[PDB]
Amino acid sequence: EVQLVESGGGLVQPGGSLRLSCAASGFTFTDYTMDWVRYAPGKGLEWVADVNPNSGGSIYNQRFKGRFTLSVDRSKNTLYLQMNSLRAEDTAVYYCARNLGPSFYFDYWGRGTLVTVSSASTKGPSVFPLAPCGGTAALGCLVKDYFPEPVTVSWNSGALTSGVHTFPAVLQSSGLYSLSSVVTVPSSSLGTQTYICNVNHKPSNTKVDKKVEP
Amino acid sequence: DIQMTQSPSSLSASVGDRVTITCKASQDVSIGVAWYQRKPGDAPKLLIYSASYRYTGVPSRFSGSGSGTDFTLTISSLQPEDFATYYCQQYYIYPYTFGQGTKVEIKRTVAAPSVFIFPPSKEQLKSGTASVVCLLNNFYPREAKVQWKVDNALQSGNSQESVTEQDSKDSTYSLSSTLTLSKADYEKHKVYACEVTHQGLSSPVTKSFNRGE
Repeated sequence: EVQLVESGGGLVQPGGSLRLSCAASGFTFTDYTMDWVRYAPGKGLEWVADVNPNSGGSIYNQRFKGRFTLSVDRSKNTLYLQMNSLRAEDTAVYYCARNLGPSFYFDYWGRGTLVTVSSASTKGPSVFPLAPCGGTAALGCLVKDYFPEPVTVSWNSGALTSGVHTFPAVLQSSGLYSLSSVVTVPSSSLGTQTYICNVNHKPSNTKVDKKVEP
Repeated sequence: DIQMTQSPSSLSASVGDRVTITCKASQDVSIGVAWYQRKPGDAPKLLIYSASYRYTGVPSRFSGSGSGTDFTLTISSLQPEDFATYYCQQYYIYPYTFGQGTKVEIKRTVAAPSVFIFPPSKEQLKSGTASVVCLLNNFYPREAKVQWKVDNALQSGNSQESVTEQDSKDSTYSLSSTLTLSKADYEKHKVYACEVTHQGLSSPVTKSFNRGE
């Protein structure tokens, strides 16, 4: 199974440096070219750079030349993207990708790591239950005032997935994010089954398991 | 740099329709064009390479055609799971540029929202703030209005709404409207309500609660 695991992403102040890494597994590392591609809403997709794991030779997009350095460690099956002098314009999800030969189309992509370039500080969310005072009933969780993005929400440790609606985060006036996670369940289960939402905001290491009681 | 211009920027089509997305190159690229599918919160998936060659495991409905400067991606029979942003990419000339993308939305039958209201929690009230949430579940089309009332008085500038991406299975949208008030403002009133207007509803719907019940 081919997998490209990215790390080193997160919040960085403007003018700051970040080093992204991509652990490659499930294939012969030195047999394919490795790349970094970035995504930003409204801006679309942009090829950043490529490195040949066999030689160590790397080619950069003229916008990122000098500013970013792409190295590799064959013994560790990891490629590194040193990103220097980061600006707000650099805020994007950075993807690790694989290609073969002179054809730069990418068959395998990593999960993507979000890089947030901001002067603001890390703030964990406050987690509050959403419970009511027919056949179907709704219950949820309010994940309020956190920075930076993202947050993950699961219900009953990942057992409950159907009818789950985790709303996109809304940026508030304060510069802090806020979101809601809801779930539609049968009304008869409210008194016989326990509903717990599990919230994880990795930047602040806040892991909350809130029980929702009607 | 070679520009890759996609047309249209967005489109809507019913399940089973033939969808046609075009890509224009600023100069000749022969058949060095790839197509990708990017679903929300997911990494782009490779669909087509060499302008017409379909990648392994890609459904038969997806097909590419064209050479030189004019390229097309076709979905023979649109499915509810095909909701995504599609990108063309020229890959034989550096810096192997991608098109802006085309957001494919699914047209479906009108579906009325199931509306729910949530009072601020006891845990939140000890923090000096109060959030009242109004949920509009699984509806079509995307257009819906949510009005807030406190002690039968219309609210303005103190609510924020969030809409989920089109559901990959039933092609419906969900909305949440959060009314934010101070603990003081919440403790000085009793009736809290949200009025929902949507095409699937014959007349507006109201959900409400009385603080201290």
